Amino acid sequence: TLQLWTLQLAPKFNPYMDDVLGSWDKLHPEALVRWTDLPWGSVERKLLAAVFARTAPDVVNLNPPFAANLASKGGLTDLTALLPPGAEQNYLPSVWEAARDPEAGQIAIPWYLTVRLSLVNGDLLRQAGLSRAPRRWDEVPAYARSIRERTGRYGLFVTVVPDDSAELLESFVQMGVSLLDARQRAAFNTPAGRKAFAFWTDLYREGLLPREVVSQGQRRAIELYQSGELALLASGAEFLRSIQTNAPGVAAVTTPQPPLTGSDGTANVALMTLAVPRQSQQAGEAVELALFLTNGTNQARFAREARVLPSSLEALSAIRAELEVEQPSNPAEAQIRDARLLSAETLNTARVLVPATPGVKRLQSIIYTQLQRAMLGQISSDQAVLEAEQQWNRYASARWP
Ligand SMILES: [Zn+2]
Ligand SMILES: [Zn+2]
Repeated sequence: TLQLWTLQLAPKFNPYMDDVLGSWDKLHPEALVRWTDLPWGSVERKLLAAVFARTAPDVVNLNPPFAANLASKGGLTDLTALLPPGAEQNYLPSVWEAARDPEAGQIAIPWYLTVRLSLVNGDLLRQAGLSRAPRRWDEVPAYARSIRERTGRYGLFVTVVPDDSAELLESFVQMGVSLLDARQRAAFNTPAGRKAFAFWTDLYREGLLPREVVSQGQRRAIELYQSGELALLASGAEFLRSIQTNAPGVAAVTTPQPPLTGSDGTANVALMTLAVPRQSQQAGEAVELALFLTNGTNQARFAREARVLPSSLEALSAIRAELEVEQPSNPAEAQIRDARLLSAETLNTARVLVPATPGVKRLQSIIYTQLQRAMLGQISSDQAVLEAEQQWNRYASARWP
């Protein structure tokens, strides 16, 4: 009677669903969960089948910028009225607020989150003559020079594909660029924004970035790092554990380090939420399922198995204490432990730089497109800024007259 969709969920996290949905099913025999999985490659296939059956999920996972986009078309329920009293106080406030669309309300409930680190290939680093690894975007151009010229490998990968990861968009925010103002108008036509556009335009033209950044998404950065062809990757403990079995030695060479952060030192948080579509006649039961999946006990389980961080304050403090007591023996276990502590301790100064803001996902595709043209030599960086501003304000003028 309850439809649960997990969108683009790694198949490694599958045995957990059977363990939690097992708990829910014995706890609620009269409201069993029909789990539908939509991993990469079968998303279009599955969604379209659901369109042709006029069926929708009661609970589904989304990232904040994506939820706000779907909330703009009236597809998500505002949960503030369906929540029991005291629920919001179980979650990290900064994270709970990030799942709040300023124009639609609480459209989702926080689930797990990940503070991605800088996984540094210490081998390529020494091949280039370096001892430290960069920690502020200012230090990146020179680092990218050393790696590329003195070792023939690329120093970093950040996609510029309009519809993929926002890591690049996040870097703008870290470098002090404000994307939208109060009236939902463009706010990046500023000295800080022109520096950001040029920063990436220059890195690509200079040849210090892989040519594929404009044609392939962040999944190629993971392929390149596994191949020993990338010096730095933005990820964390769970991926690091996959390397220890797939392509080890690249793991024996990797060391987790604090993430590339702006001059204000705030790293990024990647938030996964749960939302309840408005076309649901069990919205109250759906919210009960979402609050169950995201309670302290289940979050603490998941944070361990998936090596992520929970949004529950209770589970968070439990994970921390479970790490401060951890005393590993293998140097691999200490590598994984070192990464989870880094993300945990970095969480204090970390924020969701791209929250559930309406139009921001659309703005991302506008910025990446004109940025592509800039780094491909068609236009300038200062010209890409203006063209992106004009093109966005043209849209905002009709969406928010
Ligand atoms: Zn509200
Ligand atoms: Zn991607």
